[PDB]
Amino acid sequence: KWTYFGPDGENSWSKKYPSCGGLLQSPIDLHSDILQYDASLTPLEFQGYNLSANKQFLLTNNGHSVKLNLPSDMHIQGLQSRYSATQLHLHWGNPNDPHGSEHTVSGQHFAAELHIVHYNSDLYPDASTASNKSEGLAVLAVLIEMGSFNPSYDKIFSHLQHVKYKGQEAFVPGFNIEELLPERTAEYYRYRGSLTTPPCNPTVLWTVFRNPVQISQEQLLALETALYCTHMDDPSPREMINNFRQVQKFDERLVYTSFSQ
Amino acid sequence: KWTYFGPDGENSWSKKYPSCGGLLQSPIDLHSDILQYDASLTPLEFQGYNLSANKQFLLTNNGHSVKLNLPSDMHIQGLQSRYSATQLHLHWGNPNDPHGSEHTVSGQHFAAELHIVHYNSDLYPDASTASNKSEGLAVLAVLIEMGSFNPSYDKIFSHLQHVKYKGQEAFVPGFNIEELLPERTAEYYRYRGSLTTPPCNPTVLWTVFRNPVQISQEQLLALETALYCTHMDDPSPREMINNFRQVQKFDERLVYTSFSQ
Ligand SMILES: NS(=O)(=O)c1ccc(C(=O)Cn2cnc3ccccc32)cc1
Ligand SMILES: NS(=O)(=O)c1ccc(C(=O)Cn2cnc3ccccc32)cc1
Ligand SMILES: [Zn+2]
Ligand SMILES: [Zn+2]
Repeated sequence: KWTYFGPDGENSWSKKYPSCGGLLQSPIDLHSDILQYDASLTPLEFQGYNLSANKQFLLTNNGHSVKLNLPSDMHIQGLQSRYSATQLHLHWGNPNDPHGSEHTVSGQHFAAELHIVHYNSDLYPDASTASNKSEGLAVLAVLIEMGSFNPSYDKIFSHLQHVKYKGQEAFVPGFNIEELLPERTAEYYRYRGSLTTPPCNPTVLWTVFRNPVQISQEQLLALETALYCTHMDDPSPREMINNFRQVQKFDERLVYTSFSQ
Repeated sequence: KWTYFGPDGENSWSKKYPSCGGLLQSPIDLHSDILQYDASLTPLEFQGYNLSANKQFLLTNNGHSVKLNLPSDMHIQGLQSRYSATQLHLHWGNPNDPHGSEHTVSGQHFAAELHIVHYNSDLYPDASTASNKSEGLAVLAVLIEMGSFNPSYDKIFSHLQHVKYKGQEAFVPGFNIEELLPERTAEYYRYRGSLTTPPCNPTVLWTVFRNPVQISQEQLLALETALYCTHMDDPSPREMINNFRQVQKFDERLVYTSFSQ
């Protein structure tokens, strides 16, 4: 199975997952040469993000990240079709090199990155089916840097120790997922790309918000150190660290921005 | 038929060249978190680099770069064996994005990069034989930034229109190779890595000089527009552009520096 280190690492994903060596691959470096303002890029509206605190949502360690399952009444409004949420998850580095975003800005990594995965539910019945299809997926990406303690991110991080090993799960009480979004969500980068993990399907409409959020050093350390890739009884455990893909070449293409200034 | 673009591009090299998916890969991003000063990195000595102008050296387009063969009486001293020169070559971007170095520094590409490849002549008959043996190869890397015209690099670039196509060869009068190196060669980064092209053998001691050299926009444009990956009679020509690999995960390596600040 695929990993981010050793012989089954990212340069080897295209053996089993051929789209990982195809076109339109993400993530990419967002730098000024390739940015172009597009006034078509109006604000998205986040509907159904205030999750019932009387519902619970499943947190899982799937051996590659920590993921929270989201309900399909949560969706983005503002794109041509409605895209309904399926799950959120994160990517990060390690305590010796705590710069594990997937997208970079002017060559720089942020500390970590959150992805909120959605699929086109006007065209397709579930995310699985949409994933290899035209217009199938939309991912929101939030860049994370170190700064202030973030109570909202702690609504997820306080459950990490319950999902330390692969296959483990936890229930998280509903909270307002919009609290994980940064300031001025009107300001974003937009490009068509791919899933950043196998099968790397080139079917994602990316929205990367312009502004990062902050989490404290202790929150970033917990994310980096709480999880393993491996099942609890694996005699050779592997820490879940450095779970981000290297940036891909992105030639003769633009990233569109909703901001000029 | 590996390339830098499309189905046979770098995310697919591991399908035919297993070491490209193995550990210890180059190039890498040189950034503070993984740098450590090592006072035992004393200056290299360049001997036999001043090639006679009355002698001539073979320049060849190998389908992937342009290479100049170097004589075995050219060596680097300072390492724990003598390493003898075998060839130099370059990596670059394209006319609309002159940012094609292999190594990056704090996330930023340079315009291009020169590699001067050596093998341990104390231990091996030639560079082919040295290439699977632990530290059988030492490559020096010079970062190239867009700047002033460089008459020494022009001793190579003035021959480019004679090696436009794969397999073509030209003779370059000898000059002093040390003129291709930057200021303050005593300041360098050193690390254990690999060849940056197939077969990606993890058998290179890398020395990247701290300081770049400059060549002009016009010399970059000539390098970026003169050469083809394909033979003169190929009916699907491919321009030799963007012939650099993306940077690689560190795999727990540090990069040692001969300079402390
Ligand atoms: N990091 S990212 O936001 O780009 C991303 C989001 C979702 C996934 C998957 O769902 C992967 N996945 C897991 N099971 C799948 C079945 C079909 C297709 C994809 C499948 C992979 C990466
Ligand atoms: N860009 S770099 O300086 O890292 C580099 C330098 C040398 C080579 C080769 O010689 C490739 N090559 C070509 N034929 C070979 C036979 C054995 C081993 C390697 C062989 C590839 C990359
Ligand atoms: Zn993701
Ligand atoms: Zn090279």
